[PDB]
Amino acid sequence: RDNIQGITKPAIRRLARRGGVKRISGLIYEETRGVLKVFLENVIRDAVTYTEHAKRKTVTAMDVVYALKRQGRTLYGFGG
Amino acid sequence: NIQGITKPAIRRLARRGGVKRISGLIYEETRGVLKVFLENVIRDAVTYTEHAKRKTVTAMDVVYALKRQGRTLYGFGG
Amino acid sequence: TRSSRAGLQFPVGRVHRLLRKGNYSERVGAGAPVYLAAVLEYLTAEILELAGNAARDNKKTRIIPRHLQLAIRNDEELNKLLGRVTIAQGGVLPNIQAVLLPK
Amino acid sequence: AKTRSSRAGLQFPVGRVHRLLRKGNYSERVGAGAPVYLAAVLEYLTAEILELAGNAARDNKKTRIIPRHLQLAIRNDEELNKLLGRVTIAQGGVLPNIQAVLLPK
Amino acid sequence: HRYRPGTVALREIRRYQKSTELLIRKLPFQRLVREIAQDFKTDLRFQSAAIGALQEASEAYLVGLFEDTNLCAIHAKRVTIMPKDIQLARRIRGERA
Amino acid sequence: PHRYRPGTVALREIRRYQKSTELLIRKLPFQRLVREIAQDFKTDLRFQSAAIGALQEASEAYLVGLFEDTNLCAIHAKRVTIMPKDIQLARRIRGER
Amino acid sequence: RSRKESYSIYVYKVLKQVHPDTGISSKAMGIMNSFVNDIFERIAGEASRLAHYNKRSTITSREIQTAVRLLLPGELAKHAVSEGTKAVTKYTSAK
Amino acid sequence: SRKESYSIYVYKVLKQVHPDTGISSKAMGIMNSFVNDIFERIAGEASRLAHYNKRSTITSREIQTAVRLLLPGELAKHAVSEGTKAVTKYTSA
DNA sequence: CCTTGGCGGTTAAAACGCGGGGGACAGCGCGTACGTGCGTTTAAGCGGTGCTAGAGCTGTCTACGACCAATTGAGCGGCCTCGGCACCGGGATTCTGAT
DNA sequence: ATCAGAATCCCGGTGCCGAGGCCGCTCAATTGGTCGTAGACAGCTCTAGCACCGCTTAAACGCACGTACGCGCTGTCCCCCGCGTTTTAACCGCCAAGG
Repeated sequence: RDNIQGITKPAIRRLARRGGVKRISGLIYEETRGVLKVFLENVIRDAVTYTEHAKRKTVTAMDVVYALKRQGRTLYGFGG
Repeated sequence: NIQGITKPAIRRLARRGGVKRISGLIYEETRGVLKVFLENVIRDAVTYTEHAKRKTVTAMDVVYALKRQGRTLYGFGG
Repeated sequence: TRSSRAGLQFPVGRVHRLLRKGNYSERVGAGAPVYLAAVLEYLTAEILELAGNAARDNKKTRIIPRHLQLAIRNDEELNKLLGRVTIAQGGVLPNIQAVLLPK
Repeated sequence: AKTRSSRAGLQFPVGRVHRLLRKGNYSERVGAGAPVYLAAVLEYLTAEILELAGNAARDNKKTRIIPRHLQLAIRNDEELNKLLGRVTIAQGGVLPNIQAVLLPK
Repeated sequence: HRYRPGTVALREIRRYQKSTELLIRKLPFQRLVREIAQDFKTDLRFQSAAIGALQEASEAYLVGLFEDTNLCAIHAKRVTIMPKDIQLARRIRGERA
Repeated sequence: PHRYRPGTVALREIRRYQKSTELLIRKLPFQRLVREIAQDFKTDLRFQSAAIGALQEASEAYLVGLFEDTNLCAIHAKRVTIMPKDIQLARRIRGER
Repeated sequence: RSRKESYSIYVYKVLKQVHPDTGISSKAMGIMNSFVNDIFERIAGEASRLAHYNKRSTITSREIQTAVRLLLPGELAKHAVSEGTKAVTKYTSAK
Repeated sequence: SRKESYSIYVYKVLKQVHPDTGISSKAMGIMNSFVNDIFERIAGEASRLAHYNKRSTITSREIQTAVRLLLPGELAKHAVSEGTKAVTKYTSA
């Protein structure tokens, strides 16, 4: 419950500073939380898809990598 | 050469694209971006044609080259 | 044929040939191209449905590809799938930015 | 020379490439010089990246190459940025990048 | 007599969001494409179908580019485009590295 | 032990974080967010930890790319105060919805 | 004189089912043929990667099902799973 | 198990480029994912060309024009030179 | 069989002159939206303690696919006729600007 | 508003030209039998995930407070948008040749 606010205001501030943002408004935060939510929706839909077709009750990192390969946002480093 | 791309045709493309009023240097910027994109496409097309060992650019080389761009086009049987 | 043995309009044999001459795996299962034929026919059914409504829009009987383009772009999910594929003779939607409208 | 690696004088083993190309569903038959050509191209690309990796480890005077060095080495090239732009490496970070109007006048 | 500005412009936006016939006409665009291709191999013959496909692809790609350009130029509180809008949009789409 | 004008802390955080490497969003709230969205599609999952770290990596990548495009839109609009219509323009022009 | 193929008659019969008082241009038929070829290659590639990431090579209809739910947007894929499962049952219960 | 990787091969590459430079485990994993990515890209593009001219086998020429397709100009030219040199050296010897 | 290419005639497309007016830009007020600290509060996380779904390996066995050989009936090349539609002229409407 | 008046839609006409109906035929999909091997499945084992606990400690918080950039308003100035005019080349149509 309410784990979208587990994304803290200083976390959005920190990711703004790493990306290069200087002046952060107050209306940005929940829009950022919503975009993060939609992204995680599509990704975990594909992850559960590959998990169910594995016929295994555990989600692996390899499945996450393969789903990201299905996106176009390919992640190296963790195998596959 | 490049100047078959007339000013009012670029204006018509701005009309269909949704643009009301046009500056001046849009013309040169459009010619530059147009030239870059056509260079990439024709290089992939003639690479397909040179693997086909033939002298004439097919439609199919164009279609699969735009497939390679992630810019898939229908209508021409690919 | 096997087509009316599942009651469709798309063949099973041609698709079963294409799954071997595409080298998409080693072997091809029994009913999987039937499944694929059903999927394809449902897709083109929805497409030609909205295409027919687009034909009703400009009051024509034979489908012109502008009607195809508008029917693809109007639906949300059909603009999601076929958004990265432009279509020859397609055009775009009737689109006017309201912030450009004169007073 | 017994091994085809020695017959090619390269280091990426052409035989393991050949085994993966047989179980690859790519054509019916696989030639005998194509995995040689492919292993040469892969060796050239790995050298092309590890060169900039060595330069990145040398710019910070660090011995073991870390993935930060890898990310900086990828973004410092222009052609390797044009290739791998839709690729995102873990542990990377980004370029040290500051815009124009952000610095205090 | 004379109209006001925006009458003719938006009227032709209406008049040109309906016909999908090509606007960059055939022969100068053809001479341009042969000029571009000339520096890849000498004296290559052309089908008409490849020329038609690249003509369609060119006009469609510039339609999409102009859409993102005009959305930038309105979003930065202006009405008329300028080439740094195109630079901004192409920087967004990841063509310029 | 002093206070200066607003902006020095900003550039100091930019330098400190472009020097830094690792995660900005912490682990456990991100884990519980993933489990919240994950249970709503299938009941009673079990997870590899590296999978969740990969999710975190992709999330940070996507947000950093969105912020880079947002800041480019802002600096284009002659503003430094970003507003949510900048993110509107950004996720319009990337076309990812 | 190579005997080339298309999909004109099958899609044309589908059109005559759902819209009997409706014609079609042949250009649109080429468009739809390209469309079906695209959909077919995408489903083939997803079935391919399913076969690779499962360490098997026997393509059942279940792999095609999970590829259908991947590639297509949600509710349309739900109806697609309905159509596919119905066709599987009607083809395998009878002969 | 016998999960085969590309570890010692890129170790030999690094010893024959920067001969006194170490490297980490996860960086080697990044290199492994890199080689598998480029391998799948070139093999898939070669299979596409095999179907696009209806030629059911693979020679080196498809690989040559495939790396012409993927990489842009200068790196492609160097890779073509490297591949032709290694192929000719494997050919005559 | 399809691509180039030479020539003649044209009308529409573009180039160019031109004026004015309205949009971009500067400046500035201002003031309220938000960076910065600071104690004040929150809770992450790091290390221990067990538990046991379930991932994964091993064997098996058979049940489904790869393929061999005849076949046949739809699909495909070709050929016609039509009626749907681009376009021609009229009238009516529907916008917008001078007023 | 208020009307004059171009711009555009819209309605009957038309002929003509691709869409579709139809004929002749052929080869690919069908049927069916035979082999073989992959995978579904049952059982094992032991690994990692999970839930939970103690303590801590570094990090998030509300708000006071200054302050600076966002934004509204006004003024400027010349850049395009639009229209009359002159030039001009893309296109249509034909007609070979030759690769």
